[PDB]
Amino acid sequence: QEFHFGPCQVKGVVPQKLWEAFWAVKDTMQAQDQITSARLLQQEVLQQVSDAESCYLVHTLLEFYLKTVFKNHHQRTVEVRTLKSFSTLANNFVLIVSQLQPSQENEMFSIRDSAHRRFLLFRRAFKQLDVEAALTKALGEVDILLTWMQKFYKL
Amino acid sequence: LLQHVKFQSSNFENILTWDSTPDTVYSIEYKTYGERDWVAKKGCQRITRKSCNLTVETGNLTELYYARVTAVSASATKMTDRFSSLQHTTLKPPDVTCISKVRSIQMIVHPTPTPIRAGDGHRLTLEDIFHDLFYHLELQVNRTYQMHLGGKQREYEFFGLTPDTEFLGTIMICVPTWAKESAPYMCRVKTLPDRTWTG
Amino acid sequence: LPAPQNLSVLSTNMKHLLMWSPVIAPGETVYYSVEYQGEYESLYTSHIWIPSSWCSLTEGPECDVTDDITATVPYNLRVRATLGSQTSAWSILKHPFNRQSTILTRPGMEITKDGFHLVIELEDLGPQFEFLVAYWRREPGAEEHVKMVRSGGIPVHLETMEPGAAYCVKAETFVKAIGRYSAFSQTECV
Ligand SMILES: *[C@@H]1O[C@H](CO)[C@@H](O[C@@H]2O[C@H](CO)[C@@H](O)[C@H](O)[C@H]2NC(C)=O)[C@H](O)[C@H]1NC(C)=O
Ligand SMILES: *[C@@H]1O[C@H](CO)[C@@H](O)[C@H](O)[C@H]1NC(C)=O
Repeated sequence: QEFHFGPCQVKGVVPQKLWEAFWAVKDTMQAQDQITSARLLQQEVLQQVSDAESCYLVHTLLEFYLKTVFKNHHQRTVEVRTLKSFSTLANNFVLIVSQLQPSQENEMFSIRDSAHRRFLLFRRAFKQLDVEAALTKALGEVDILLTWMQKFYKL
Repeated sequence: LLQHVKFQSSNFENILTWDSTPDTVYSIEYKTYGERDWVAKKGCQRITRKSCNLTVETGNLTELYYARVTAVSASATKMTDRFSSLQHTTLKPPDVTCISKVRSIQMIVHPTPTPIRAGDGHRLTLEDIFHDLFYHLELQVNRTYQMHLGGKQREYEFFGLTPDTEFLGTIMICVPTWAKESAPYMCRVKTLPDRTWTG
Repeated sequence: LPAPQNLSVLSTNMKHLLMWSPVIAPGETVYYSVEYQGEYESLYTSHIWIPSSWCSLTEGPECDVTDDITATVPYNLRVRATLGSQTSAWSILKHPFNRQSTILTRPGMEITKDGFHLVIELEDLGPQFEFLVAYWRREPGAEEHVKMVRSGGIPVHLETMEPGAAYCVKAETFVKAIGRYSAFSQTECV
């Protein structure tokens, strides 16, 4: 039992432990996002991603979470429990990303383009918000990301 | 005023409840996270009851929802936490048929239907919804030890038992990746007495 | 205040103990504080250390950091001593700790038999662990079966036995988070 994002296999990351970390802080993080009218990880981003797409999309989304979202969260939080819960998620996301070596050959170009398209729909939604508000929202939406990834946890 | 406004979810039956005058009046609205418009739940405007069935209106599994209660004496408004049925739902015990035989006990796990319906079609079961779902079955023998069986299949049978003896079956649904485990179904049963000469 | 020295992690069956030599302070009793970074923090936010769950102002020369190590990646750990105003400088663990290197022992194990049925009770090593149990009828013939047992502390049925030959059993441990099994325990036969 591993994640299988098309051909990339990811071991050592237990989905229920990712939940346990996020559920310690989910309420406080969701309560803080005062914008109920907008969702960044929208349906168009994650609905019926093909197996061959999935690896490129997951790489791009996680990197964005690592480089942008968690980094600025770490830099700003004043609650130790969210520092600990997001460390757990960011550390496991590091382990996922190290195991993603999707193909870089030309026959895959239009598949990576579809995956990048989905990512850019998320990115655009994120940049339409003020930056403090977009960070808060992206933190509180981690659950949407975990729920999608779990679909690929199989034999 | 209004405290404890929240969802309870059992087998994706999603019930809003709240608590804190005696002639106080409650009105309910719901909404999808990411859409702008609040909708009025028909059947739940200006009620005295503390309960409201949103099973239909919060039944798309890819969405998250908000609901909101407005109260006023004979005013204040409170909204729920962001709600995901997948995350929040508890699982009822499975429906099981335990059949006693002379040297075994057979158990048939029935699929569990749900109020979730697949786009244009049939109501989905828990087995459809959670690909990682499985059953754990235990038979307590003497009172010392246990026989364990489990898997995705539905029919199970514990072999090697003594005729004419009391056992306790307990059967759970497990969805390990969501850290969900059902309430147990239980059957206390006796293997039939052995009246033939077959041993 | 001297900083604590000789930092190491003893990690046994997914329990991780950070340890150091005590700082000498005839007079008052010294307290210690532990902080950590996962690899994430190490690479992307290297200036940020997180307080340990159970060791801020702890007393003994150790800390169970099990609850802080929550991914299979290398972790930095540092510790310091306090005695009122005087804090020591921080001491950093020399080689970052990765729970992939935990010491998996062979599991303890008790065989029992109520008449004809054969039963096993493993030692409760925790949620991190699944148990593989190999068992066989001890003749040239039968080939060894395998029952996965979720949890220790419970006497579980393996096989109902047949007359004639002894039945033999050994057990092993498996840890999904690191991809590793332990050695088998000693074979026992009834
Ligand atoms: C909440 O409402 C749903 C229907 O809107 C109820 O359950 C289903 O609906 C009808 C009427 O009860 C039945 O024909 C189905 O068999 C029911 N399905 C399930 C899975 O129960 C549900 O019981 C309601 N709960 C309340 C009023 O508490
Ligand atoms: C659930 O929501 C999404 C988009 O909002 C949709 O594509 C899917 O078909 C929905 N379920 C239905 C219409 O039954």
